[PDB]
Amino acid sequence: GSSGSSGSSQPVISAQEQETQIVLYGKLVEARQKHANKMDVPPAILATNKILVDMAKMRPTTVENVKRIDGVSEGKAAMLAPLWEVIKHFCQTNSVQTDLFSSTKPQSGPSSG
Repeated sequence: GSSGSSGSSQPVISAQEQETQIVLYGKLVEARQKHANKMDVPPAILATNKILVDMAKMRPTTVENVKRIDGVSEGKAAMLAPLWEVIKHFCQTNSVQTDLFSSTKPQSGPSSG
């Protein structure tokens, strides 16, 4: 047979950001749903809590950062646009910090099409 074990536990999040994540998370969940039916996929199939949670933490505004999220598979993120799309506005209207990733990209001002 085998014997499992338990892992560590992180301390609660400071209301400072915690709150923002709480209010945001709720917004995402709502979107995922209305979007789940559209694609004709179970509210869980579209995006699992694991994904939503991360998105609510990193608060990715660009699909690029979303892809980095855990659980999301390359490309899939795209379809999950309506999700992050809400984060960009939620923070844009509340001047809330976002894209709190480690490996970010500069702004050289691209030009295509």
